[PDB]
Amino acid sequence: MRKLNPALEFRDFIQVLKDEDDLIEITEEIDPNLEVGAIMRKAYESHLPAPLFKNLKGASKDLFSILGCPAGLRSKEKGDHGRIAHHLGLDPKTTIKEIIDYLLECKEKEPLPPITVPVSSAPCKTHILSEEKIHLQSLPTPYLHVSDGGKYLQTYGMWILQTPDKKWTNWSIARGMVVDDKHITGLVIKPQHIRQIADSWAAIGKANEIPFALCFGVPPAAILVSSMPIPEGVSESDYVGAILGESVPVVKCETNDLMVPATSEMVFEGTLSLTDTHLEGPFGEMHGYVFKSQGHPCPLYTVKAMSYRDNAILPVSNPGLCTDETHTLIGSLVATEAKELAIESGLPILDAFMPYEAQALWLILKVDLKGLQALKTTPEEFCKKVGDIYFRTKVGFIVHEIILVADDIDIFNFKEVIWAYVTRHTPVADQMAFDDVTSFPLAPFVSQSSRSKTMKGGKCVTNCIFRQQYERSFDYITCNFEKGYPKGLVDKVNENWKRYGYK
Amino acid sequence: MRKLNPALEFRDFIQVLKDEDDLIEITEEIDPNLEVGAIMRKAYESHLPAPLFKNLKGASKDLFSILGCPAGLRSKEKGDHGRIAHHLGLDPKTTIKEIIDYLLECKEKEPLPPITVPVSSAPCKTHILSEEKIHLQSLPTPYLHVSDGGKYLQTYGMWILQTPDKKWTNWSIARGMVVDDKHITGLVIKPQHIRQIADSWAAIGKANEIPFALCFGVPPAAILVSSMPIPEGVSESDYVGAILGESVPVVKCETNDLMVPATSEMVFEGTLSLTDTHLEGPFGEMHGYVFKSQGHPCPLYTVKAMSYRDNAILPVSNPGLCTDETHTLIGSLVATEAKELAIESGLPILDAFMPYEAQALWLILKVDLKGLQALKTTPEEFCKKVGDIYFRTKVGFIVHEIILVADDIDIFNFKEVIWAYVTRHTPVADQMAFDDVTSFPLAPFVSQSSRSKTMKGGKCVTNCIFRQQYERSFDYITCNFEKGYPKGLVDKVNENWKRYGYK
Ligand SMILES: Cc1cc2c3c(c1C)C(C)(C)CC=[N+]3c1c([nH]c(=O)[nH]c1=O)N2C[C@H](O)[C@H](O)[C@H](O)COP(=O)(O)O
Ligand SMILES: Cc1cc2c3c(c1C)C(C)(C)CC=[N+]3c1c([nH]c(=O)[nH]c1=O)N2C[C@H](O)[C@H](O)[C@H](O)COP(=O)(O)O
Ligand SMILES: [K+]
Ligand SMILES: [K+]
Ligand SMILES: [Mn+2]
Ligand SMILES: [Mn+2]
Ligand code: NA
Repeated sequence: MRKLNPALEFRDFIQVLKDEDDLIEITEEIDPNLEVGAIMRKAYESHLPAPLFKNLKGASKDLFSILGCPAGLRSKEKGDHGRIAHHLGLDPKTTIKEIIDYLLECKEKEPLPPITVPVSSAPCKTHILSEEKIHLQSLPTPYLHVSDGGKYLQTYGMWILQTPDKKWTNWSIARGMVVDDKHITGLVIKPQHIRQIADSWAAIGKANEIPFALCFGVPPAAILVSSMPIPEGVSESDYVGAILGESVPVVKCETNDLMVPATSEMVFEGTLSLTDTHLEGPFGEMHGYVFKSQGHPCPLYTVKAMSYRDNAILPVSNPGLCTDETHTLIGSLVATEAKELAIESGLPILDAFMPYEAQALWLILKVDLKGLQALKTTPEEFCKKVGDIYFRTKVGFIVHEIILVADDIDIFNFKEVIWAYVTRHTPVADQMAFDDVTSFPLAPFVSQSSRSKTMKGGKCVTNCIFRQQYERSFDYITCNFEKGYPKGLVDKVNENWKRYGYK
Repeated sequence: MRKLNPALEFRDFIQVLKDEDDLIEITEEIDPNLEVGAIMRKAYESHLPAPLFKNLKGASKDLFSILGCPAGLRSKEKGDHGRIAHHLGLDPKTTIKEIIDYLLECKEKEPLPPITVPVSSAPCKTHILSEEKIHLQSLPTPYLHVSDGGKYLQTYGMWILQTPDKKWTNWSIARGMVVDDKHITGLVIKPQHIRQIADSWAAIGKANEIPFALCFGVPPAAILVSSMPIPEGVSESDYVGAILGESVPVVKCETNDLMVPATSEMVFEGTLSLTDTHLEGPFGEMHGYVFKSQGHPCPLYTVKAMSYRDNAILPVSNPGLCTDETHTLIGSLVATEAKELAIESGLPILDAFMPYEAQALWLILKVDLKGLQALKTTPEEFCKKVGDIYFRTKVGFIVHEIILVADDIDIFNFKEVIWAYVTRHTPVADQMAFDDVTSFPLAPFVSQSSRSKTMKGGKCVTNCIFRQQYERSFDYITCNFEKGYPKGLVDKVNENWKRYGYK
């Protein structure tokens, strides 16, 4: 077999999953109406191999197969974050701390802007359709959850928009559903960059004609950074090229001057209008609910051209209860930038993480106790400082509870996080509300309350640092096997386990 | 061999665990100093078979073996709460919901007070020691955690105290450690009945000579109800009799008038003094810590006699992180009595449970939404009503957060509980503090703060019921595989999973 580069090539990613027995190619006929979404949910929820649906009801031979669960978790024996590690070309047993640390290190690597390659060398240009051949209702788009407001074609593709001055090209994921044979509608919301750039076009009188492209099965490294809140004005493509160690190969669109990854599976191109809008949603989302008939108008994308590979594959994420891409990518990549913001702001933080079990609503910060002790501060002052740093920034938007814990907690292990949460904070008394800050509108306790109208508040910083830990060493014993007993005893016990009679 | 009655006979319980491959007889030499405790924590934390240590360093042929983890959890195939079910003589696969409901059904049965049996055939009277033969320091008492203040002999035996008027005889578990060759010390705290009854002796001038017995390896149903907060004035023995369907067989102590279970493994008898105290603790406890050198003066029990079976077994609980007897018994028996209290107080609660992952600090109340809606109430009023019922009485003593959820949550499954907790309450805004109620002194966020000195407040009711659920039907889709899709699709996917290629 060829040397695989799963960060760079979506098809190498799929092959490396097959080589690790972490991909099931499903060749019986599967219906895109619900059945694909249900198979995906069963696979996410038991951390099972990713389904590749090779035979969808209503598909043509090229349009399309579906790869579900591209950044779902899997069994610990093969690297439970191996699919995420493969998006970055890392070893599959890389830990989540190492994945986050690698993305931070890559911010100081030289950015490598995309390289234009010839069309004859771009698989995405194998088949090219002009406007009259666009028939979006022909595609076997999945209907992913009961009560969704449409069929969501765009759950794990990349939108490409560029500012009118051409200085900033943004790549990002935002959901999109098929409206009719020529149009898609989807979320284009503050504070996201896709709406900052669409607003720039509106500012020069072009709100109804914003060029875009939509790319599926892009280089896995590019879809991952599409989900990451890197700074405004920074083009994702150049940080993707630093992660890959090589410029992303790109080719020009048929109908506009945007550049798309040459190895994309499918590319749609057209114009977005902020003034022609359409009912969108609802859509089963990252906090685990579909709230019925709770759709709202969103901008319309008019598809004017398409190109695709032979035997094209649509990757799909089907959000809901933990754990799927809206936890493993959205939450971990907020945590990556929250670590970067701690570093920029000089907070004494070792690591940050958004536990999957808290549906990407909790951000845990592991605090360096000696650095905290150097501040000679109190919990009330520190909680305020921390909430003021995060809750009025775009990185903090999705977060509703920031939990502060000492450096003896492995924040990437929810068993330690829930222990430290329940045992180390006094309910209410150790929580600081932040009432003026922008609420995240998708949190269900916001959207199903009168807060949905004010859109402020409902966030807190919770102190799970004991008062003594703000001042000095505080040595207690953690009553479990691995931490509670001396290493020589732990090892003796583990060595004799079988001899005792354990089977 | 014999028909086995594990609720009535401690040795039948051990037998029924051996029959279910849930008990490992360790014949090699094990040191009661740490080694026992570490083996036990390994077993609890992976839900492994209980260890029976038949050869402790320092033991005599009779005093003693140790049975660890008598109500730990085990594999789901065997019934994961089967050890708890065998305490009550139920089928091993009975769920914890069914266990709780069975205990509530037993409240309606005829109580059956204990019956005296002949000494001549009571195994607990096989060996009898007079005062001068009592040498507690010669027993192979375990030293269970690093930095415990002593060796804890009493972690899973029953203290027996009776009121001076003889109307009420209480059976309960409270920790106790060896002080010297004749004395034990341990927790005797308000509001527990051991302290209530001791206080009644002090009120008549007998604070320093309160008779007691301490019994190990009692009928398993008796040790379970000893950990249950049944009402004051009710003698546990009479409810144990209702659960067993027969009176508990008892014999009188050598040195006082209390009655002990005839099939006890070991019995210690003597006098308790409230006003002669000794340093007791620290002890690794139910919330997962040993706080070093944080011992405190507790009463002293003087042992004056002791009786025991041939080849006696000491059952031992070694608390810490989830999950051990301090979560499976203390929490679930609080929940049992909390469900009883909701029935008596007219609250619309279907079930109550204290999740093990929350270290028996959280009580979840599953609220029947038709019943709530018939109250025509608001969250603020209902949370006040609920907190006032529970946190102002003994059954709420250990509980620091009561979480209200609707009847779509399976409160016995922490994956559903954590999802409802994070997505359905607004942090701080949907939490009602109770500042004036008694705090649980063992909660670490109480003990390691200045609340240790006031022992008030730090409790909360958290409302995780959506505002529309107080009013009317609110139908939303839960985005997981079993709840999110029509039953017929769930079943088809499960039927086809192997054929798809899932291995
Ligand atoms: C991984 C992922 C990220 C989604 C996402 C999904 C996935 C699978 C869906 C499609 C399955 C559910 C919907 N998502 C949306 C979303 N951001 C947003 O504005 N609208 C969304 O509809 N996000 C997050 C978004 O991609 C990030 O917030 C990026 O930081 C946005 O890029 P930007 O910083 O350049 O604006
Ligand atoms: C199962 C169990 C229950 C313990 C317990 C333990 C276990 C294994 C230990 C020994 C391992 C840790 C310590 N425990 C204590 C305890 N209650 C108490 O007052 N002091 C304690 O030291 N409890 C709980 C106590 O038994 C219950 O609250 C009973 O309701 C008290 O009975 P009562 O209602 O008759 O007062
Ligand atoms: K992005
Ligand atoms: K009791
Ligand atoms: Mn961006
Ligand atoms: Mn009692
Ligand atoms: Na083809």
